[PDB]
Amino acid sequence: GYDNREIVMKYIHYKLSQRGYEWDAGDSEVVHLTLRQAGDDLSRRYRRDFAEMSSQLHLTPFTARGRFATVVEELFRDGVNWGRIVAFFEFGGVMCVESVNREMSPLVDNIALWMTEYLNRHLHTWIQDNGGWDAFVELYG
Ligand SMILES: CC1(C)CCC(CN2CCN(c3ccc(C(=O)NS(=O)(=O)c4ccc(NCC5CCOCC5)c([N+](=O)[O-])c4)c(Oc4cnc5[nH]ccc5c4)c3)CC2)=C(c2ccc(Cl)cc2)C1
Repeated sequence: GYDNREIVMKYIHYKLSQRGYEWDAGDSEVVHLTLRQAGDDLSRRYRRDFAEMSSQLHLTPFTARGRFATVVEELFRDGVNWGRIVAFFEFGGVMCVESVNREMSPLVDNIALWMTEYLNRHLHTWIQDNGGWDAFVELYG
């Protein structure tokens, strides 16, 4: 079936490579393509929000997890839908890009871990019960 670690790895590798960043640890195909196209589209529609988020993160090694948790909680405070999940992936991408910009590339591995466990444990039942990634693909692919 669907592999959350693979979904996270391919998405973060795509987003980083797209902007010229490296990630050695990253360096069913329809789900990966649909997700990255949806995330690209979201980032174009809400470019101002993304640019403001990138500017405000101010990451350090000891604060990165708290910044991640703080934004994810606000993102889903009104409930989960597919668009907020795409935003969750795009935010992870922004977290990874800013980690490298602050000379903290090792954080990319941690962020990828946090995203994977969020899918595995926090979002898993919602995704499964609302049709899984196959429904996401039929809706937006
Ligand atoms: C602290 C913060 C919380 C503050 C706020 C923000 C920014 N906010 C986050 C929430 N946000 C949302 C949330 C839900 C929806 C939505 O409509 N939901 S929906 O009805 O389920 C759905 C509807 C369409 C598609 N797809 C279209 C297809 C078109 C053809 O091409 C393929 C895709 C999908 N879908 O999943 O694909 C799902 C949405 O509107 C859209 C509009 N266009 C979209 N395109 C792709 C997804 C999508 C969603 C936008 C707006 C921006 C913060 C923030 C900052 C930086 C980063 Cl980095 C991240 C977050 C932080």
